[PDB]
Amino acid sequence: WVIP
Amino acid sequence: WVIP
Amino acid sequence: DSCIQFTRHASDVLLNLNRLRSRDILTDVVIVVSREQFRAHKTVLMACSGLFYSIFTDQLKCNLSVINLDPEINPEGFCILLDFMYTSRLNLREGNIMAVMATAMYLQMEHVVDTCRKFIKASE
Amino acid sequence: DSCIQFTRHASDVLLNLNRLRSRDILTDVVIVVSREQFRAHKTVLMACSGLFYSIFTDQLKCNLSVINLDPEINPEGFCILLDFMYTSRLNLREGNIMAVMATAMYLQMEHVVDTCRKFIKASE
Ligand SMILES: O=C1Cc2cc(Nc3ncncc3Cl)ccc2N1
Ligand SMILES: O=C1Cc2cc(Nc3ncncc3Cl)ccc2N1
Ligand SMILES: [Cl-]
Ligand SMILES: [Cl-]
Repeated sequence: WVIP
Repeated sequence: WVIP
Repeated sequence: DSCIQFTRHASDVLLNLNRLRSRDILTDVVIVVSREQFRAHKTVLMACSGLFYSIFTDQLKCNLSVINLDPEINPEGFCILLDFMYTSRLNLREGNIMAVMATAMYLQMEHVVDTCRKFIKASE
Repeated sequence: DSCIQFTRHASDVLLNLNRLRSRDILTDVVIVVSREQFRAHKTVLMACSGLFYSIFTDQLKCNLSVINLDPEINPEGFCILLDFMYTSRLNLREGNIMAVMATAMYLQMEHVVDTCRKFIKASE
């Protein structure tokens, strides 16, 4: 999971 | 395009 | 093999599937949640959820145009997860995390269940 | 928004759509090419091809279970492109590049047409  |  | 690969292809496909969903094009099922209705593509639901995979591979249920979810399922949690299926983006907030995790467990969306568990553990 | 994003989601969705294609699950159309038949999902074809997008948004053609391609289309070129749609992998070779580019132009798959043009220009 990432900060888009 | 890339070499997978 | 000796194939070449277009890096953005999968993301572009999903973006186009979401555009078809937005315009209600070729949607073939209605998911009913606490009298809130969500139109979708069976194949996208199956590709994202262990529950929908099991439902639409069943010889009788594969032909249903309406699927009713368990009354304990929250429509907002479902809506957030449906958006995630079609975009890879999860709108996870303090106010919805419990409903989102419960819905992801029911839908069998293991990666979502994993990030919810981690976000809850960080707040304790 | 304040969304989080699962990097591998789009690729995992496409991988699952290809598994449904392999097992012939929920395929809703047959594409006929020079008497060679290919089963697929209309939504995936639309998401990948300007031609299929135009075909399945047509009020009469959206309901067809069989689509016949132009007789000049090569079945191997189509097969390579269908595999690309479901995998992001293109089996481009000296022996098939001309058929693949001609098929991609007809199907309106702009990124494939682009890499074929570049590979042809490098060999001249
Ligand atoms: O967490 C998850 C996400 C998910 C998706 C599916 N889908 C498929 N699996 C295998 N072949 C085809 C399909 Cl469509 C099954 C189980 C789970 N569990
Ligand atoms: O090269 C290409 C690839 C491609 C895909 C599509 N598909 C869609 N476009 C927009 N909204 C939904 C869909 Cl399904 C249309 C044109 C082209 N041209
Ligand atoms: Cl997931
Ligand atoms: Cl393309």
